[PDB]
Amino acid sequence: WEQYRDRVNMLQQERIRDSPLLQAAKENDLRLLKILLLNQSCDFQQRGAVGETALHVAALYDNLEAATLLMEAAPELAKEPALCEPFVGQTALHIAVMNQNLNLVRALLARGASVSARATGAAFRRSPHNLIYYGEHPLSFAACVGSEEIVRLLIEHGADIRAQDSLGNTVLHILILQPNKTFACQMYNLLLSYDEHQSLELVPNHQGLTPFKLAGVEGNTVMFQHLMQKRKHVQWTCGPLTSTLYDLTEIDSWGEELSFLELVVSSKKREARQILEQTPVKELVSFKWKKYGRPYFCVLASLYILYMICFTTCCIYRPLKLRDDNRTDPRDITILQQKLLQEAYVTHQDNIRLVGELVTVTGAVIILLLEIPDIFRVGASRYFGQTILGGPFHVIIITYASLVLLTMVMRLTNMNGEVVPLSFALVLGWCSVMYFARGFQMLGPFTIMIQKMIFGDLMRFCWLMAVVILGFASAFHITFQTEDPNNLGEFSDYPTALFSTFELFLTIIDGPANYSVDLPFMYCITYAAFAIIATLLMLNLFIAMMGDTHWRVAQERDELWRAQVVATTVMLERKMPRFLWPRSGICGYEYGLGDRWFLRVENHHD
Amino acid sequence: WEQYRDRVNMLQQERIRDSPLLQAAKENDLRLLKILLLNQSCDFQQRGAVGETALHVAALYDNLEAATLLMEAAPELAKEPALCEPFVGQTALHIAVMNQNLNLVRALLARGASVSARATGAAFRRSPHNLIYYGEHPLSFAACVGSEEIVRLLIEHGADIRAQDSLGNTVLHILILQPNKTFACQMYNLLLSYDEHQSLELVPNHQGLTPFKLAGVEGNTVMFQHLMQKRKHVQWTCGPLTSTLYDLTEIDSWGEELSFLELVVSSKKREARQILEQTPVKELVSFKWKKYGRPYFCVLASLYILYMICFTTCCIYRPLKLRDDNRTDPRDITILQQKLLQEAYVTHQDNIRLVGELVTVTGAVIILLLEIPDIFRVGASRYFGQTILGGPFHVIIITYASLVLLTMVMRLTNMNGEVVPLSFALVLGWCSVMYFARGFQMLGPFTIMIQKMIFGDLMRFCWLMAVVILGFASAFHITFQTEDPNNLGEFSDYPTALFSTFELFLTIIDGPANYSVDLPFMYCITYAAFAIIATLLMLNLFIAMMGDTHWRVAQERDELWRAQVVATTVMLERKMPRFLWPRSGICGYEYGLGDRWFLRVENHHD
Repeated sequence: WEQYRDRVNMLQQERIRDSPLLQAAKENDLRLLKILLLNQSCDFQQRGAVGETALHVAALYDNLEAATLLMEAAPELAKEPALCEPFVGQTALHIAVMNQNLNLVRALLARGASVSARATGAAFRRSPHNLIYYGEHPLSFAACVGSEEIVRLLIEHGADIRAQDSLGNTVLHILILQPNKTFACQMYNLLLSYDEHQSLELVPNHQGLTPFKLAGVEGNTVMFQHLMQKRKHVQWTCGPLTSTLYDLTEIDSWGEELSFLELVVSSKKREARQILEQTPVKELVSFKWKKYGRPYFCVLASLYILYMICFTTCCIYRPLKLRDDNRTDPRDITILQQKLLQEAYVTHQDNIRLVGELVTVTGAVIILLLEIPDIFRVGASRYFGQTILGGPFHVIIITYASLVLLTMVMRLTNMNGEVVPLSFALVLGWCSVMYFARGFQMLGPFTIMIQKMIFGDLMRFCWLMAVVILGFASAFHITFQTEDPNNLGEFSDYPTALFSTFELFLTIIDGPANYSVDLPFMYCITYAAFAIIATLLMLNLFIAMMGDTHWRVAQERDELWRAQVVATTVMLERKMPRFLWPRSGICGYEYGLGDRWFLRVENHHD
Repeated sequence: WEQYRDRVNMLQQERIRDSPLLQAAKENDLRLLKILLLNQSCDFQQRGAVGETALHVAALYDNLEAATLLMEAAPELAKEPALCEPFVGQTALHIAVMNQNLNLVRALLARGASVSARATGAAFRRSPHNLIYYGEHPLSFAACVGSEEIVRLLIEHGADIRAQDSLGNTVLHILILQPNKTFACQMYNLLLSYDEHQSLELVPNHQGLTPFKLAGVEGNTVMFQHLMQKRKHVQWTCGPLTSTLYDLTEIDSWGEELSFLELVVSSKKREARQILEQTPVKELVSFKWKKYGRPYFCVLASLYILYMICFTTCCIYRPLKLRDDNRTDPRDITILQQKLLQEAYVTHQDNIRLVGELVTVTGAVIILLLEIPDIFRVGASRYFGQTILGGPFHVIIITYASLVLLTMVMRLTNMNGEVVPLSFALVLGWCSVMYFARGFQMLGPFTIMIQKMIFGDLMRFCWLMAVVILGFASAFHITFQTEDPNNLGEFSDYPTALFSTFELFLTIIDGPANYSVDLPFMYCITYAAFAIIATLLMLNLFIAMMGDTHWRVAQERDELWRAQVVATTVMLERKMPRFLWPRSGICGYEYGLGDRWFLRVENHHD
């Protein structure tokens, strides 16, 4: 791993030391270099640790004067990479580019060094083990570092721009994957000035990504809005206002399957949501939402509520049966029992329950007939993790459907215990209405920070509560096991004492007391310590920790709410049949423009 | 709508393209223009999409050199607006003003273009569909944009300043309705220098608004205090202090009905409250309040409290009657009943109740005899929405009066159920005392932010509570319907279980337990989840959301409290007879000034 990378770099620094020819290279001891060049029997194709030549050493330590004499030593040395593992294709041209010495690059080009040298090393790959990704070809090394004349010399001496590598990246691909510099935009415009016609913009990678969609999914918006200015068009300027229009053929990608906008919203980096505030893209989603999205979304929520109330009233009128067995037992309350199947359907009230049950059991299966093909499309963790896409809301409803399917099988076998799996689905179905709270302005931003705060702090409080409840519960169970439970019904055995301490921790039950009789001695001294450590420190610090997290993450939840309505917007028009979805934008075919779609916008300024 | 405005602007840009004469106009292809002007059979009164001429195109695209030759083409083209819908009166003078080209305006005036061209288009109106309102006449277009020599040329060649339009606005009206510029004040002083005598300041609009009241209701206080400096008068300066006085005839408007101050406080924009902190207006309302308003307001509140306690003690001694019917029913408590009318008045204690009831029923009608004429004066939403004017306080008291009138009709018919409408009026009458809490310093600012916070967050919490209570209440009702309600009186049927879960959500009732008998199994596991999701997450996040809203809106509620005492001040002296309201200010008729009223103020500075 990293340690293996350490050991080889330690190993190289003694191969550079033992050879005096190689040592005088890095030390610029050109007198001894003249002495060894006066010698003939000295080998010149010597190697260090990793396939080395002296030219790599001279390029690393920037002693060009020795590198001059190394050409008349052997001119063939400039046409050779290394041979060992991490630097398997690296030539001295790459080091000369990365050290910015125009004269030495000119001298290497004078010896006819191969411009198209392909260097695919271990360090030359996008990796968290690595720190720097500069592409693969020396054009990429020239463009990333910000030189301008060296790439002119390369284009002068070949250097085909349409050059692919591992992962199928281009020069314009790797220019996007950089920290922000003005030099990146300048070199982008410079290379676009040289290459002209197909176009370079159409080629994807091995992942199938155009550079426009690459810049979209990464989110260098400075490059993005500069790139779109080649496609804008002003209309007319008069007074302080200005009419203009944009092309949206590249933005929509209607005929394709992988749309641009869905690819943007299905990202992993945090900065990808920031690109949505650009002006030609914000107006499209706003015009789409405020015309079609809100009415199409407000309607079916009422249908879902109408489904849930019918499910609830089906769950109410459950067939019961009087208990035939005599109970005859203290600490026992059994008065009813479950009716069998063959007695369950006689009345007209029974006949109502058939169509009550049938609507629920047919609403169960359409949940699985809606998103199970969406499971195999995107990744599994790429379907559950995204809070923007509504992560846990999709996983709770499929469990609701699984439970309501399981109880129908349970009814057919006359299996007892019907109530127990039914109650989980009953409590989760009304929690499932929370998904529809997104499309409301006053309610939407509120219901996501609670989801944040559960996985932020509820476990933190929960582990600490569970470790502190146990010894107190054990102590209260020990200190009453010589007593009558008829007078103190709490703390009778261990498991109900555990629940009693849990209820008393949350200040729900009152403190137990029987003033007619006597109490044990140390109960009074062990209870007050639990009281002052539980009610005064735990919940109050929980409130105090909640208050700061609400205050500091108040800004991100504001922008994050409008960041997820567009996911619902692109989701709804993806699954509904598009005769209810006419095309947004202007069809310019009625004006002789031809097969392109546009959006008009004006802007007052100054 | 907006899309209709899109389609016409798209349509115009092909009519400009198809005509080569019109295309060479916008492209300044003056060689082909010389070719077509050498032609005679080519039409010169050609039209584009919307009543167009080539001069509009030349003025839009600022190619004056073609517009020179267009005059010798046809000089009559400079005297023609368009004919279609949105630009129905627009002439090239307006575009020439809005593009600021003095030579082209001079050339159009050389052809005798009509200065008083009236352009009333669709876009030329105050509308949220529009973005820019620049008045109607070319004087307004000159004044809004900030030119100075062009309006001198217009006044040189006519351009009557007293010019009305749609909505009856003047130049000084539309200068107020602008974003803040020093140029607005400069052009205001410039036009005031030209026009001098009646005066221009006296004319209203069709709404009946002087420009002074317009600037008051809008609140460009930079223009306001600059405008009042023409009416101030310094008295004497000696040392670091300075005596002066102001005229208040325009501010008071005593003889009129629509007063300036009430028109200011009955606004809709948020910035209109800011004008109250100006120095000649703050001293007037402070001198008025601290002398007359507070004593006149503190007195009748005690009378209202004395009314309410008499109403309460009338509600206590209600005529009862022993129940004649034998109850004989478990789960039933009926021991008293209602006395009839003919038995209700025999005693002297009954005789006290007549004059107890009569004061209440005559205090009922004077509420309707106080503000029902104020309903038809201002708008209905303009009477209920303003929290400054006390919105819901007026609507609760009229319901109180309606209920106390309805119960008197109910008593005359011996109708049962008298207590039920009585209790609503009983609980609302003591809530109605909250209106009088405005005039106290330590109490006033506190009682308005609660009104803010109800409609801010109580509904947000209420929807979320109502959606989460239902499934838990249904689950607790299902899990006990095989049991004895004699041992657990909660959760017997559905509707009392719904209320029991509501009380247990607010931690009012303790958790139910009967240690002598056994519990169902899954009750213990379903209760703790509701406990940790209800008592630990809902109310605590409600507190945390309350704490930030109290902190961030703490500043606006401070200034807003003194913003509403002046509404009470102008309200009280509007309805009381003015022999208890002598005139504020100084009557300068005793000093030979003559029929004007003044206020003295001094100012220490430096």
